[PDB]
Amino acid sequence: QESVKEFLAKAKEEFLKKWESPSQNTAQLDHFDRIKTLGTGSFGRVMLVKHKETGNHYAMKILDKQKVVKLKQIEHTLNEKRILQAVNFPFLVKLEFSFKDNSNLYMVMEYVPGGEMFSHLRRIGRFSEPHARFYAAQIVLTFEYLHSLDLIYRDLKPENLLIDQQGYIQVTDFGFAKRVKGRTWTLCGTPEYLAPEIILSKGYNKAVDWWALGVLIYEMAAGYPPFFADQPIQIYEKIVSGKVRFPSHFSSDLKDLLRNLLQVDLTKRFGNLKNGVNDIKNHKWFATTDWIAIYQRKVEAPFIPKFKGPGDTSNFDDYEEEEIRVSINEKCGKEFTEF
Amino acid sequence: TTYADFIASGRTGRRNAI
Ligand SMILES: [Mg+2]
Repeated sequence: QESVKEFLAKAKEEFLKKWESPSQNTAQLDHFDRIKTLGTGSFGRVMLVKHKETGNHYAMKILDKQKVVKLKQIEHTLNEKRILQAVNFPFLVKLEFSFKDNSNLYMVMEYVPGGEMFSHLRRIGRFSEPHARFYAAQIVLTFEYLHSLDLIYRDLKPENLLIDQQGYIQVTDFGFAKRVKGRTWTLCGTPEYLAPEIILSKGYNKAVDWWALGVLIYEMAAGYPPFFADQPIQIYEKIVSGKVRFPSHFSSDLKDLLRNLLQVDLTKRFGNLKNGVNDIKNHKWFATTDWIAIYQRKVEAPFIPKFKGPGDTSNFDDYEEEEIRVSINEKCGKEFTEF
Repeated sequence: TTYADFIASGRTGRRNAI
């Protein structure tokens, strides 16, 4: 059968064609009815919308161009759109349209209706190890895919992981994703998830994604992250210390995996050794994982989100709504020419 | 317990980036 190497080479050829010739301007605002805000962020909001012609529901991410410029996130936002329109993997959210107007940037994605992993995790407290493992396996495959394309993701957390109608993961928010063949230096990410080499202002590489997977698995299985404190500086001190405490309920296999992902020396960290991702896939904690079956989405999920029809948003918190205003003057046109 | 210390902390809601 096809080898993993051949699979990934075909994925790269597919990605590169879209990476070098990105799609642009494939819809406009009055193609959609805006329904409800699904989530918010630094530069705008994500809204449930209905496409008028098809009746399909989508999730429309709206970014205020002037705010992006002010917070010095122009290149990151160009990264986000250029990468998201070029990737294709079962656990990555599908971009359907993108466009811009005088005031805003718009990325219209497939609507993932089961809510954030964050919401479910906080509510239930913690996931069982089989439950955490099912989600972790999807992240492992997704990072295998992204890294083979020279992409670093850099914003793994339950707030950016959505549950679909099958109970599988959809990764969203490519705001810090970047295509890089060497090391990179940007201080970005979420405090609890930062690898030590980010904090220490070293160059860093895709090994920070495997560190963040360690944080995610720990948080999923424990119900709290391995390093937390009210002040981020105190979080950073714990991260660089090289000390992790584990709940007594963690299996010995889980602790061993986590010691190797939450390894402060990036040169000894799993995912960053000679065998790459296979040191993670072959680890005892994943011994029951059928990696091909996960990729094919044939495994029964630990739970299916409740759904009461199309356009149901009950798996999402409510947010204060704010009407879109589009200025009569084009803002920051040159900065976002390639969007 | 560590769980109680987390739930009493200021970091249990949605977390912003740096
Ligand atoms: Mg986000």
